[PDB]
Amino acid sequence: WQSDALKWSVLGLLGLLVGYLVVLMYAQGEYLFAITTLILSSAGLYIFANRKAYAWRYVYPGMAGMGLFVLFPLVCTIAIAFTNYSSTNQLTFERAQEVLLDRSWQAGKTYNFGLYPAGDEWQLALSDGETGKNYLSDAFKFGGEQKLQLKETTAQPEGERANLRVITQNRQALSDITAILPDGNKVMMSSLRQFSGTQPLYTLDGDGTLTNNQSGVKYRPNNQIGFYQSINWGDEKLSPGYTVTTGWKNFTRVFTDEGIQKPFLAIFVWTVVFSLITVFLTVAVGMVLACLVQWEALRGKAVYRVLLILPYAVPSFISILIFKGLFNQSFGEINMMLSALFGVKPAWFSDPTTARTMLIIVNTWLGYPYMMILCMGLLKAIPDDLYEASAMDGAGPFQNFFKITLPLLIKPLTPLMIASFAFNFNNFVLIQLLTNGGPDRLGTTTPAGYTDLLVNYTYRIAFEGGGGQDFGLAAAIATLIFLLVGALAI
Amino acid sequence: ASVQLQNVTKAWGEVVVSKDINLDIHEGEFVVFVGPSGCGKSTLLRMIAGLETITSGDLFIGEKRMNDTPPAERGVGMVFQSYALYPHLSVAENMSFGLKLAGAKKEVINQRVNQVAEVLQLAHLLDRKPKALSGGQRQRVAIGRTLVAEPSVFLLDEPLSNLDAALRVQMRIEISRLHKRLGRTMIYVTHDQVEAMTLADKIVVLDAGRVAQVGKPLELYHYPADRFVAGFIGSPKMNFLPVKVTATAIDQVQVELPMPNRQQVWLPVESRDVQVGANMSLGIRPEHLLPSDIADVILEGEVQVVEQLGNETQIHIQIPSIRQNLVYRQNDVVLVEEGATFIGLPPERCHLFREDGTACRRLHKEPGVA
Amino acid sequence: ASVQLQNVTKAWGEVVVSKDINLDIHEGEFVVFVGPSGCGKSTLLRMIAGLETITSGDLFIGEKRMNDTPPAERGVGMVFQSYALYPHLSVAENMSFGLKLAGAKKEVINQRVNQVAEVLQLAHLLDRKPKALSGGQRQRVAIGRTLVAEPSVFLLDEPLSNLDAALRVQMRIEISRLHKRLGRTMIYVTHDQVEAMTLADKIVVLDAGRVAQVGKPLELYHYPADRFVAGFIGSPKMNFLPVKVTATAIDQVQVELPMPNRQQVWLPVESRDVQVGANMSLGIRPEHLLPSDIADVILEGEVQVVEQLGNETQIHIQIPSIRQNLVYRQNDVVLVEEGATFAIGLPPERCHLFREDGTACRRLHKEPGVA
Amino acid sequence: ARLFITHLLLLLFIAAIMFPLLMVVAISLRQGNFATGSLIPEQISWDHWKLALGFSVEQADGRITPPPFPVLLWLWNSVKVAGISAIGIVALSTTCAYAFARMRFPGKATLLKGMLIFQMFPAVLSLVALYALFDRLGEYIPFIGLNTHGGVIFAYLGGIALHVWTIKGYFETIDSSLEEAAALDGATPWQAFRLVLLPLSVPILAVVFILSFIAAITEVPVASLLLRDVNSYTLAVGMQQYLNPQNYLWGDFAAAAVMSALPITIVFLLAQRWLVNGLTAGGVKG
Amino acid sequence: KIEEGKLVIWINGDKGYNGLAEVGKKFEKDTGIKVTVEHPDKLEEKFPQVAATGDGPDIIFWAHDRFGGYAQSGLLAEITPDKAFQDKLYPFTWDAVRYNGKLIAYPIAVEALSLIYNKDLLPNPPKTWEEIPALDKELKAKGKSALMFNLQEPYFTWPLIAADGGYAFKYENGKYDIKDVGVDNAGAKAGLTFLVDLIKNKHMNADTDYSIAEAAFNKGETAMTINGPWAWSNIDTSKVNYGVTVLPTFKGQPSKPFVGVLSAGINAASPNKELAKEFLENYLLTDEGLEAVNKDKPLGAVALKSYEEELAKDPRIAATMENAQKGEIMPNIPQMSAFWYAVRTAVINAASGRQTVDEALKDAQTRITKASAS
Ligand SMILES: CCCCCC/C=C/CCCCCCCCCC(=O)O[C@H](COC(=O)CCCCCCCCCCCCCCC)COP(=O)(O)OC[C@@H](O)CO
Ligand SMILES: Nc1ncnc2c1ncn2[C@@H]1O[C@H](COP(=O)(O)OP(=O)(O)NP(=O)(O)O)[C@@H](O)[C@H]1O
Ligand SMILES: Nc1ncnc2c1ncn2[C@@H]1O[C@H](COP(=O)(O)OP(=O)(O)NP(=O)(O)O)[C@@H](O)[C@H]1O
Ligand SMILES: OC[C@H]1O[C@H](O[C@H]2[C@H](O)[C@@H](O)[C@@H](O)O[C@@H]2CO)[C@H](O)[C@@H](O)[C@@H]1O
Ligand SMILES: [Mg+2]
Ligand SMILES: [Mg+2]
Repeated sequence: WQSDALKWSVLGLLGLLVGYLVVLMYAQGEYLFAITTLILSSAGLYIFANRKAYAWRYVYPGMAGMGLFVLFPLVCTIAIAFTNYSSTNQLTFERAQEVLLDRSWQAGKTYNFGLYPAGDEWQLALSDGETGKNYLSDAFKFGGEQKLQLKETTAQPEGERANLRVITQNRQALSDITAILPDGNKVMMSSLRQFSGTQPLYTLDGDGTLTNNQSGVKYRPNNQIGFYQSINWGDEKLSPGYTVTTGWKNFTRVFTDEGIQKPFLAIFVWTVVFSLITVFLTVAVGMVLACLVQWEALRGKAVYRVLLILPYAVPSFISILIFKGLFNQSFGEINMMLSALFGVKPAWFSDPTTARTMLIIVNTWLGYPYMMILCMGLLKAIPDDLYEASAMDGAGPFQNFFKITLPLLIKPLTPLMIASFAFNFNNFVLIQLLTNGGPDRLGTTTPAGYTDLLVNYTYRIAFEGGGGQDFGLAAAIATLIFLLVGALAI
Repeated sequence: ASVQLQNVTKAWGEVVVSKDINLDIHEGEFVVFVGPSGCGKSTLLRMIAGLETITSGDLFIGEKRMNDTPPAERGVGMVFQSYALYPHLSVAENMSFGLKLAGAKKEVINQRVNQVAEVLQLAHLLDRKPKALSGGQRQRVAIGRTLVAEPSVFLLDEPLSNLDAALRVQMRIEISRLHKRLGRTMIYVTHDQVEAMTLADKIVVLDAGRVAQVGKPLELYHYPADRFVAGFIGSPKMNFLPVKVTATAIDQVQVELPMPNRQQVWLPVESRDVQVGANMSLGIRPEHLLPSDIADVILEGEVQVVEQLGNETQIHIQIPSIRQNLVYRQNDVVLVEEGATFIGLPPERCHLFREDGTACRRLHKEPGVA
Repeated sequence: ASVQLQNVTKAWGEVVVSKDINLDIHEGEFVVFVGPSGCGKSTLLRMIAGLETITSGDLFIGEKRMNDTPPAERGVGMVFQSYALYPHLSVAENMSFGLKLAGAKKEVINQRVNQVAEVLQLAHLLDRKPKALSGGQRQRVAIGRTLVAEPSVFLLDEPLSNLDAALRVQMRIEISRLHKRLGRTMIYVTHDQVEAMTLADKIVVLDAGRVAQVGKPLELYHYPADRFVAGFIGSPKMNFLPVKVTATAIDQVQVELPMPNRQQVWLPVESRDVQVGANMSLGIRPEHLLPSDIADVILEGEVQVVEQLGNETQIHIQIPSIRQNLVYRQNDVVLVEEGATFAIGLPPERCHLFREDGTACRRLHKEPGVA
Repeated sequence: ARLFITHLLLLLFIAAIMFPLLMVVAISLRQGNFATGSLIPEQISWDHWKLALGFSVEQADGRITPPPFPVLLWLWNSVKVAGISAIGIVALSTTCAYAFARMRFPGKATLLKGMLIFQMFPAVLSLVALYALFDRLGEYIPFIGLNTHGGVIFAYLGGIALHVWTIKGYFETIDSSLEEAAALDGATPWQAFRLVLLPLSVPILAVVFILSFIAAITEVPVASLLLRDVNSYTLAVGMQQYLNPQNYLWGDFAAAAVMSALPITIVFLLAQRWLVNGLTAGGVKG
Repeated sequence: KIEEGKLVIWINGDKGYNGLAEVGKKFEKDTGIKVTVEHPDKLEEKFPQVAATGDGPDIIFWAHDRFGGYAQSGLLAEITPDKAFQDKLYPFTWDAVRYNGKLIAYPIAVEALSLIYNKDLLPNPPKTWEEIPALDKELKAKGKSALMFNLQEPYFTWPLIAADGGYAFKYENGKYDIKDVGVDNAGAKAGLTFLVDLIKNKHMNADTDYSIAEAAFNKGETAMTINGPWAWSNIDTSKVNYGVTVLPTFKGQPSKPFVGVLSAGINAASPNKELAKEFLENYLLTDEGLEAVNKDKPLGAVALKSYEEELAKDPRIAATMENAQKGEIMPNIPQMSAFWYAVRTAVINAASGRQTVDEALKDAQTRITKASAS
């Protein structure tokens, strides 16, 4: 048996890292990461410290995983919902400021340059293409910020022209050189081939105002919309915009816009029904198949078993697109079979109800194996002597299913059916790949389809709908549809 | 329905649990199976039920071969040894489950559940789940479930085992009542010797998978066909003493007791296949041993164990030359202590068994047997 | 170790199954609990073992208060009424599980598992899982698992109930000899009368959650303290006849039998709280009734039921002016017909007497085997 | 009679559900890249399968085209990521479910509900938070940072809430007298968990393994976000290379899709030995 | 932080990335600067996320239309090639890479739909859309069809719709006007009415998608289809005697397919902008650099005049360039996302008979203009 002092040695070494890592995170600038690591580690060390928190030893590791990869992404999405974070306003203020101060304008001329060895030193040559004039500096050495007087020359430099390698190796020192032409114009390296009168488009003042060096227009940060705006405001705004807090703006945009509210009730009804029918058909098929495939009188059950789960073995992406091909109204093997047999060609994409029916069929095909696998395990919890008892009471298969099997499975299967409802409530992928939400609901100013779920219609407004990618709005709606799906699962 | 087993054999791989079983249970007959723990009683019951497969041989129920017939189609009900109650259903729902399947007559079902629940003394427990019950209450739910359904063949597997003695008596009478009213076949497994003797028309004694004997209760008590049956029917067990055959006559056998006095006694048993000088086993029941003052053949030893049962005293006596203690039953409280010198041996009540275990047929006619 | 229950009560909401029970179980004592199916015997065992909470009152084991002590730390092993065998483990693995959990040597494990398996006649079944066993074999595995563990306090809940008679006798001898060798406290629950009389130092009779009586085997048999105990200890049941009190002495009670002839008999029974004219219950055991030829008090009636048991004959007799049949035990095979007139003797000194409230008028006849 | 009708109705159901999958197979054996055509391709080609198995293909004009991607290495990466993360999910879920089913602690019912509810939140912006987390995590612990299998595995371990409920529910079907007998035998809550409860709950552990393995084999977004090196790709991530804005390499994608089904099939088959009836039989009378 | 002193490049996996890496090895040989080429999945989604924090590749290769969004986000450096360099590429490709009147990427390749035909079934391709119905008549008698292309996606049907006067957003003089949408006007109505009439006269079927159109043409069931350069290698393995030509005209006005310009953008956070400029201008955009990429996986038409003229010897490439020069530059503004869904829905509604041509486009424009205003 391991020593009692070793428990304090294991907790001591683990308590050594917490502190050596925490204070290390406090440096550079990782405060959010330092607070989370401390509260979580302390919780763990205390749980394993005292015997009274024994039950929490079984729960802690799993809750830490859920906190880090489920809750942390949950809180971020909600936090983003209070901001204008989007394609238009994607940068932080610091980064947006850095981008603008990096911008430049061409204030003067552009000159092709060459570098020529003058012993151990160098000479810079500039060529002016518009006047046919050439310029040559005195001998100089690389290193640090320096200025070079150039003299107009009709001659050639003595050294052989330096290749692209020498220019690249020495590019830092070369970019620190300010070259001055005889006319008085200033010129600096702007490429590996040229020097030019390129200058910064803006200058920072100190109080906060950026001023344009070409036009003279002054700009100030407008933290309400997340843009630098001209100046007490003008009308011109500068891209890139930056992320700023907007409060309830994203939330009220859903609760004010009548455009996006018109089809809400009709869409909500569909998504609720689509999810309920899926869960019902997938559980029903899943359970019946699981019962059959453990039935001892079924001679080939071990083969049937594997074949039945294969729709779940292949990634659903390719399968959904094949169903798209299968369900095609004119071509596709389903309606080509239905024309040869019954003499009918259902409007799988045109008619709303037939489209809704196709979606249910495909979702059942995709969904039943999940439920079948669940039921396969859950069935093993039912003791065999209960079926021995029911046989002695004269029960057959149908009586067994409804009197013993189903009543005993419904309780463990309830939370799984509820989670499946919530999953299918937000089944974005299946709708977008198969139907696009089609067919179209005529009249909808903010475009809505008949098979559109609340997830499809809404994300079309945030990510499509000609306003870039509105992450803040997308997050706020995600928060609203979470509150709705949590309210239904009551 | 009648129940016939013809050469029924059961093997779990190469462990033979039932061996060439032949039984003819007539319609409305009350048959009890008895035998040592693990001899094959439940297995037999479950082969009849269809809960277990038959390796070879044939089972008939009501003139139809049942080997391949699904258990629910056989017209049987069973009180399981381990009860097998439905845990998600109450007592009432457990008891009415068969009838709800057969044709839910709501009023008829309630009448029968209550009548059966009253007799089993479960009437105050009808809303209970099985987990909220005692062990013997659960047993009675198992009984009630079967008795409510009224199957054509009743199978009961040690159904009174966890009931107090007074309630056990009441149950015996109620099962007897039901058997005479319904006139249906009942196959009953028990370890209780009193249940076996009082309930059965017929008793089957099973020995490690074989039928050792079949007969009326008093037929097995007075005339056991072998050493095994003699030691199994009747508790405390028959005493067995090693003896040597000294002389054989027409209607009797003479045997020498092993004790230093070498007493010889004529026993009224059949002489067929009896050799002079053969080692035999003499049988005598504790109840049949006589007080020393009455008998001619006296047997003496040291008291080893005294058991005061109140109604009687059971005295374990170690006889010199006899390896096994002799057990003696005397009425009332007999104040004897260990280490004390202490019976009579009646020749007409002695059994005699050959080396192979088979009995020499008793010729003394006992009361109770036709 | 010793076990003490002080005012122990158990309730399932409103259903009370243990009412202020007081029991004193000394070190090395073999105590047997008896009582009707559903009276609270297992409940008590499960409260001792720590598998059930104690509503109020105090449980002591080895003089220590154990109410809130975890099951593992109680020094208690139990043979469960439902067996509770580990279904995924073999017989050997079941019986050796506790020693595996502890720091027991492999050799000691294999030693005692083998020896216990031999006396339980399970040695040929060591590699079997519980599902491949008969009900009685399973029961013996349950017993064996506890015997191998040898706890301070043995709890056994109806452990012989599914074993044949011959084997029941053998296990009974084994438990008894284990009790004498180890000298440990054993609490044994049984419905079998033979087991209770032969194994107990002391018997506890439970009645609907209450302790009805505590005493030595013969003490309960000869001197039951009330009508319940009288009718519970001894099977077939004591017969009960309604009588009227005609006279009293400190030393005896004169009662009138209910028959038309109204025969009167003096019983050697206490007259404390016995009034002339009161309606009492006379008790007489089937074994204690006499053949008619050697009796002063004669009871005559019609034979209703005859039960042939081989060793004995039990005759049920209906007597005029008595509702319940009288049961009579007779040695050997007695061939009596149903309907036949039958007479038996009623011996004054072996008669019990119970007041209206059910309490026994203490018997004063000295019976052998009781101090 | 019931056997005959079951076999026939099962076969037709099998035929109907297998049809879309045989079309996938057909796409993988069809020359060039075509999403539609006959069930048996009019022009069969082994090239898509040759390239996925590491063989070099000899094209029309004599040129030998080497396999562009290590498809088998991707498959091995998928098996490692899916296998280790399924083990981790079973480990975290069972221990968690044991406390929730057998132990008492404040707010037990609240946290259970919360677990289920918080996992139901739509993961629309989850990738941004995850990238920030693993970028930060990588500078301290390298083996679970960006561009590591460790990191991908670590990220899947949060999806346990449903498995906790599933295993909890199974735990509650097992008669409580077995763990009572264990506790009296001297077992700790850990020993009773490991030596009594887990061997009897083996069918639900198989289910949780199977479902976690499948989810991980088919997972695209998180693994694509975390993994950079081609040699570290899982198959689901690797096969995305066949998908372009205007056309798909359907043949190669289909071959990859069939391959990814193989470890799933093998895991499903191996799990059958744990998916058994009668585990609790003979234990408790009742 | 992007590492200084090297070049990390992102390009899609269907481009010649091994060829691009060879150009990188030449660059490295001449400069000492290592070039790493990567082809991550969803690189167009990954770039915005990594570039916002000041990370990601130095250079991104993708269709120009996404670069307008990137530039707006502040993720791309303004490129400054001189007049002499700009004249090396076709003038119209420079229009594809503008934002706020500033150049934000180098044009590499040019992508547009063309008319593809079976030489055995049709030696002489039609020059007009009006010639189709008559051409379908004579082929239907021989158990074939004339034209089968993707009718489900607006990208494939736009060439005809944009012919008479249809346009996505007006390109006035370097900048797009958001309120000026041309899907409602008489030009678009004329183009769609003709498409719907082909459907109504059973010359084409409404639920014909990409996969069906391609399969029918590769098996010789349809004389012609409308597809891009990406589809050529599939037709090669079919061994169908095929040709690629200019798209048919409608009402005297050429088809106007959308034009995709594979462009190379420089990350605004890169400390290697000058290295990236040199690699792009003087290594990749040479005859030798584009050849190395083309030899690995064909680019189709290219923006570099000198190399295109060498590639234009292949009639397929010449036709691609001709269609792109007569085509419409796919607008790089975020407003285009509303366009794609609205027009898709509109064509579906008119083709299936769910709406009239007039009303489908009327509600299409309404949805686009109200998405650009709010
Ligand atoms: C819409 C769903 C359609 C399902 C399509 C599935 C496709 C497969 C085609 C097969 C069609 C079934 C035909 C019936 C065949 C006879 C069944 C049979 O004879 O086989 C039975 C199988 O059970 C059984 O599914 C019993 C049969 C089930 C009862 C029939 C009711 C089905 C309707 C579903 C209702 C679900 C309730 C809603 C819950 C969400 C055998 O079981 P038992 O012997 O009792 O027990 C065996 C062991 O457990 C005992 O140890
Ligand atoms: N969980 C429960 N809730 C309510 N009542 C219960 C519960 N468990 C047991 N009982 C009742 O409590 C009483 C005592 O139970 P128990 O202690 O098992 O009796 P017992 O004396 O062991 N009978 P037996 O085992 O049949 O000889 C019975 O009447 C049960 O019905
Ligand atoms: N699956 C099995 N494999 C091998 N042997 C078995 C199996 N099931 C039962 N047995 C054995 O078969 C014999 C008969 O079992 P069973 O019929 O249950 O006995 P029983 O007579 O009912 N005994 P009991 O219930 O204790 O009075 C026993 O010795 C068992 O050990
Ligand atoms: O219900 C239809 C749905 O089923 C499957 O989705 C599973 C998913 O794979 C599991 O990981 C879990 O989250 O539950 C889901 C079911 O509720 C299919 O994968 C999916 O395609 C289908 O739409
Ligand atoms: Mg049995
Ligand atoms: Mg009990």
